[PDB]
Amino acid sequence: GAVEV
Amino acid sequence: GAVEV
Amino acid sequence: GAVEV
Amino acid sequence: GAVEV
Amino acid sequence: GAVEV
Amino acid sequence: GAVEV
Amino acid sequence: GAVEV
Amino acid sequence: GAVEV
Amino acid sequence: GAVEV
Amino acid sequence: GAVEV
Amino acid sequence: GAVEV
Amino acid sequence: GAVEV
Amino acid sequence: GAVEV
Amino acid sequence: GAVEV
Amino acid sequence: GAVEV
Amino acid sequence: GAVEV
Amino acid sequence: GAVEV
Amino acid sequence: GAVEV
Amino acid sequence: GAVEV
Amino acid sequence: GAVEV
Amino acid sequence: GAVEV
Amino acid sequence: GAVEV
Amino acid sequence: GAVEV
Amino acid sequence: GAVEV
Amino acid sequence: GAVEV
Amino acid sequence: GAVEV
Amino acid sequence: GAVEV
Amino acid sequence: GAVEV
Amino acid sequence: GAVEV
Amino acid sequence: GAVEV
Amino acid sequence: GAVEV
Amino acid sequence: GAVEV
Amino acid sequence: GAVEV
Amino acid sequence: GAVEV
Amino acid sequence: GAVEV
Amino acid sequence: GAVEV
Amino acid sequence: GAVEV
Amino acid sequence: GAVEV
Amino acid sequence: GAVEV
Amino acid sequence: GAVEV
Amino acid sequence: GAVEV
Amino acid sequence: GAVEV
Ligand SMILES: *C(=O)Cc1ccc(-c2ccc(-c3ccc(CC(*)=O)cc3)s2)cc1
Ligand SMILES: *C(=O)Cc1ccc(-c2ccc(-c3ccc(CC(*)=O)cc3)s2)cc1
Ligand SMILES: *C(=O)Cc1ccc(-c2ccc(-c3ccc(CC(*)=O)cc3)s2)cc1
Ligand SMILES: *C(=O)Cc1ccc(-c2ccc(-c3ccc(CC(*)=O)cc3)s2)cc1
Ligand SMILES: *C(=O)Cc1ccc(-c2ccc(-c3ccc(CC(*)=O)cc3)s2)cc1
Ligand SMILES: *C(=O)Cc1ccc(-c2ccc(-c3ccc(CC(*)=O)cc3)s2)cc1
Ligand SMILES: *C(=O)Cc1ccc(-c2ccc(-c3ccc(CC(*)=O)cc3)s2)cc1
Ligand SMILES: *C(=O)Cc1ccc(-c2ccc(-c3ccc(CC(*)=O)cc3)s2)cc1
Ligand SMILES: *C(=O)Cc1ccc(-c2ccc(-c3ccc(CC(*)=O)cc3)s2)cc1
Ligand SMILES: *C(=O)Cc1ccc(-c2ccc(-c3ccc(CC(*)=O)cc3)s2)cc1
Ligand SMILES: *C(=O)Cc1ccc(-c2ccc(-c3ccc(CC(*)=O)cc3)s2)cc1
Ligand SMILES: *C(=O)Cc1ccc(-c2ccc(-c3ccc(CC(*)=O)cc3)s2)cc1
Ligand SMILES: *C(=O)Cc1ccc(-c2ccc(-c3ccc(CC(*)=O)cc3)s2)cc1
Ligand SMILES: *C(=O)Cc1ccc(-c2ccc(-c3ccc(CC(*)=O)cc3)s2)cc1
Ligand SMILES: *C(=O)Cc1ccc(-c2ccc(-c3ccc(CC(*)=O)cc3)s2)cc1
Ligand SMILES: *C(=O)Cc1ccc(-c2ccc(-c3ccc(CC(*)=O)cc3)s2)cc1
Ligand SMILES: *C(=O)Cc1ccc(-c2ccc(-c3ccc(CC(*)=O)cc3)s2)cc1
Ligand SMILES: *C(=O)Cc1ccc(-c2ccc(-c3ccc(CC(*)=O)cc3)s2)cc1
Ligand SMILES: *C(=O)Cc1ccc(-c2ccc(-c3ccc(CC(*)=O)cc3)s2)cc1
Ligand SMILES: *C(=O)Cc1ccc(-c2ccc(-c3ccc(CC(*)=O)cc3)s2)cc1
Ligand SMILES: *C(=O)Cc1ccc(-c2ccc(-c3ccc(CC(*)=O)cc3)s2)cc1
Ligand SMILES: *C(=O)Cc1ccc(-c2ccc(-c3ccc(CC(*)=O)cc3)s2)cc1
Ligand SMILES: *C(=O)Cc1ccc(-c2ccc(-c3ccc(CC(*)=O)cc3)s2)cc1
Ligand SMILES: *C(=O)Cc1ccc(-c2ccc(-c3ccc(CC(*)=O)cc3)s2)cc1
Ligand SMILES: *C(=O)Cc1ccc(-c2ccc(-c3ccc(CC(*)=O)cc3)s2)cc1
Ligand SMILES: *C(=O)Cc1ccc(-c2ccc(-c3ccc(CC(*)=O)cc3)s2)cc1
Ligand SMILES: *C(=O)Cc1ccc(-c2ccc(-c3ccc(CC(*)=O)cc3)s2)cc1
Repeated sequence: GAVEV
Repeated sequence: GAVEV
Repeated sequence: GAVEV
Repeated sequence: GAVEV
Repeated sequence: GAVEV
Repeated sequence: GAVEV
Repeated sequence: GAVEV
Repeated sequence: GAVEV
Repeated sequence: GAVEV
Repeated sequence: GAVEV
Repeated sequence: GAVEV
Repeated sequence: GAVEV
Repeated sequence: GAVEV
Repeated sequence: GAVEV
Repeated sequence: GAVEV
Repeated sequence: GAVEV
Repeated sequence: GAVEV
Repeated sequence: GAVEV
Repeated sequence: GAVEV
Repeated sequence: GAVEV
Repeated sequence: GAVEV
Repeated sequence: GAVEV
Repeated sequence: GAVEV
Repeated sequence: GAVEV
Repeated sequence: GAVEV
Repeated sequence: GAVEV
Repeated sequence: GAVEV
Repeated sequence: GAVEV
Repeated sequence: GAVEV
Repeated sequence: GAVEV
Repeated sequence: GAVEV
Repeated sequence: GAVEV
Repeated sequence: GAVEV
Repeated sequence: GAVEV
Repeated sequence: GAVEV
Repeated sequence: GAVEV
Repeated sequence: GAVEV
Repeated sequence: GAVEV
Repeated sequence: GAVEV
Repeated sequence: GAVEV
Repeated sequence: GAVEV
Repeated sequence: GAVEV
């Protein structure tokens, strides 16, 4: 539950 | 979750 | 969740 | 959740 | 939730 | 979140 | 959130 | 939130 | 919130 | 998150 | 239920 | 997350 | 339920 | 439930 | 995560 | 999970 | 998991 | 549940 | 796991 | 559940 | 569950 | 017709 | 017709 | 028709 | 038609 | 439809 | 429809 | 659709 | 579809 | 449809 | 589809 | 469809 | 038609 | 599909 | 479809 | 499919 | 049609 | 399909 | 498929 | 059709 | 399909 | 398949 672009 | 399109 | 389109 | 279009 | 169009 | 199309 | 189209 | 079209 | 079109 | 198409 | 842009 | 197409 | 852009 | 871009 | 196509 | 498309 | 497409 | 690009 | 496509 | 690119 | 490129 | 966003 | 995003 | 993103 | 991303 | 995208 | 996008 | 572009 | 581009 | 993408 | 590009 | 991608 | 990514 | 490119 | 990719 | 490229 | 990635 | 890849 | 390249 | 990657 | 790869 | 390359 973590996407940092 | 983390969904990026 | 996190949804980005 | 978080929805971004 | 958070909806942004 | 759910996205239909 | 839900998005239909 | 829900968005229909 | 709901948005119909 | 789920994305349908 | 959080979207900050 | 799940993505259908 | 978190999207920060 | 986290997407930071 | 699962991706269908 | 983390889904990026 | 971590899915990147 | 982690993708950082 | 870690899936990269 | 970790992909860092 | 680890791919770093 | 079409839908944008 | 088409859908964008 | 088509879907983008 | 087609799907992109 | 014809899509010029 | 023809879409010029 | 038919685009005469 | 048919594009006359 | 014809897609010019 | 048929593209006359 | 013809896809020019 | 086709799917990209 | 048929591309006349 | 014909795909020009 | 048939590409006339 | 085809799938890319 | 014909794929030009 | 048939490519006329 | 084909699959790439 | 014919694949030109 | 048949490539006329
Ligand atoms: C009880 O109160 C303690 C406790 C511990 C953990 C949880 C969680 C439920 C779901 C979690 C989670 C969501 C997303 C992500 C990032 C993407 O996968 C990680 C973990 S933690 C609830 C209660
Ligand atoms: C009691 O407090 C223990 C507990 C732990 C976790 C949960 C959850 C229920 C649903 C969860 C969830 C929903 C969506 C997402 C977004 C993408 O995956 C993550 C986690 S955690 C309930 C009770
Ligand atoms: C009691 O307090 C334990 C508990 C823990 C979690 C929950 C949840 C119910 C629904 C949840 C949820 C909904 C949407 C999202 C957005 C994307 O996933 C995340 C989590 S948590 C209820 C009771
Ligand atoms: C009692 O207090 C425990 C508890 C915990 C959570 C809930 C929830 C019910 C609905 C929730 C929710 C709705 C929408 C969103 C937006 C996107 O997901 C998130 C969470 S939490 C009720 C009782
Ligand atoms: C009692 O107090 C425990 C409890 C907890 C949560 C709720 C909720 C009912 C509806 C909720 C909700 C509605 C809309 C949104 C917006 C997007 O999701 C979020 C949460 S919380 C009731 C009782
Ligand atoms: C009882 O009184 C304690 C309690 C705890 C939590 C809740 C909640 C219900 C819904 C919640 C929620 C809505 C939106 C978001 C952001 C987007 O998902 C997060 C949590 S908290 C009610 C009562
Ligand atoms: C009881 O009162 C304690 C408690 C704990 C947690 C909750 C929650 C329900 C839903 C939650 C949630 C919503 C959105 C997000 C971000 C996107 O997924 C995270 C968590 S917390 C309610 C009561
Ligand atoms: C009880 O009150 C303790 C407790 C612990 C955890 C939760 C949660 C439910 C859902 C959670 C969650 C939502 C989104 C994310 C980010 C994306 O996946 C992580 C965790 S925490 C509720 C109550
Ligand atoms: C009690 O607190 C122990 C516990 C631990 C974990 C959970 C979870 C339920 C759902 C989870 C989850 C949902 C979505 C994602 C996003 C991608 O995978 C990650 C994790 S954790 C509940 C209770
Ligand atoms: C109790 O607290 C022990 C425990 C440990 C782990 C879990 C989990 C349930 C679901 C998990 C998970 C979901 C999605 C992903 C994303 C990709 O894989 C990772 C992990 S952990 C529940 C209870
Ligand atoms: C109790 O705390 C011991 C324990 C240990 C591990 C787990 C897990 C459940 C699911 C796991 C997992 C899901 C997805 C991925 C992504 C790719 O593989 C990794 C690990 S760990 C539960 C309880
Ligand atoms: C109990 O509370 C202790 C405990 C220990 C470990 C876990 C985990 C469940 C799933 C985990 C996990 C998810 C993703 C990854 C990266 C990709 O595979 C590694 C581990 S840890 C829960 C509770
Ligand atoms: C109990 O709380 C101690 C404990 C120890 C280990 C775990 C794990 C479950 C899954 C793990 C894992 C996920 C991904 C990777 C990288 C790719 O394979 C390594 C390990 S650790 C949970 C609880
Ligand atoms: C029984 O199947 C009746 C039937 C047949 C075909 C259809 C169609 C719905 C949408 C179609 C379409 C839209 C756009 C394009 C390309 C753009 O011009 C091709 C086809 S055919 C509905 C009911
Ligand atoms: C039985 O299926 C009756 C029937 C057949 C076709 C349709 C259609 C609905 C929408 C159509 C369409 C819209 C746009 C385009 C491209 C733009 O000009 C092609 C087709 S056909 C409805 C009922
Ligand atoms: C029963 O299935 C007979 C039948 C056949 C085809 C259709 C069509 C639906 C949409 C069509 C279309 C619209 C536009 C264009 C070019 C763009 O302007 C091509 C095709 S044909 C309905 C019923
Ligand atoms: C029963 O299946 C008979 C039948 C055959 C074909 C169709 C069609 C649906 C959509 C068609 C189409 C639309 C546009 C174009 C070029 C673009 O403008 C080609 C084909 S044919 C319906 C019923
Ligand atoms: C029985 O199967 C009736 C039938 C046959 C065919 C279809 C179609 C729906 C959509 C079609 C289509 C759209 C676009 C294109 C390329 C763009 O022009 C080709 C075909 S055919 C529906 C019902
Ligand atoms: C029963 O299966 C008979 C049948 C055969 C073929 C079809 C078709 C559906 C879509 C078709 C198509 C649309 C566009 C193009 C070129 C692009 O514009 C080629 C083919 S044919 C339906 C029923
Ligand atoms: C029984 O199978 C009826 C039938 C036959 C064929 C189809 C089709 C649906 C979509 C088709 C298609 C779309 C695009 C293209 C290339 C682009 O023009 C080829 C075929 S055929 C539906 C029902
Ligand atoms: C029963 O299976 C008879 C049958 C045979 C073939 C088809 C077709 C579905 C899609 C077709 C197609 C569309 C476009 C093109 C070139 C591109 O525009 C070639 C083939 S044929 C349906 C039923
Ligand atoms: C029984 O099998 C009826 C039938 C036969 C064939 C099909 C097809 C669905 C999609 C097809 C297709 C699409 C694209 C291409 C290349 C691009 O033009 C070739 C074939 S045939 C459906 C039902
Ligand atoms: C029963 O199996 C009879 C039959 C035979 C062949 C087919 C076909 C499905 C798709 C076909 C196709 C589409 C496009 C092209 C060239 C590209 O445009 C070649 C073949 S034939 C369906 C039923
Ligand atoms: C019984 O098997 C009916 C049948 C026969 C053949 C098919 C096909 C589905 C897709 C096909 C195809 C697509 C593309 C290409 C190359 C590109 O043009 C060749 C074949 S044939 C479905 C049902
Ligand atoms: C029963 O098995 C009879 C039969 C035989 C062959 C087929 C075919 C499926 C796909 C075919 C094909 C499509 C395209 C091309 C050239 C490219 O455009 C060659 C072959 S034939 C279906 C049923
Ligand atoms: C019984 O077996 C019916 C049958 C026969 C053949 C097929 C086929 C599915 C896909 C085929 C194919 C696609 C591409 C190519 C080369 C490109 O043009 C050759 C064959 S044949 C399905 C059902
Ligand atoms: C029963 O087995 C009869 C039969 C025989 C052969 C086939 C075929 C499936 C795919 C074929 C094919 C497609 C394309 C090409 C050249 C490329 O475009 C050659 C062969 S034949 C199905 C059923």
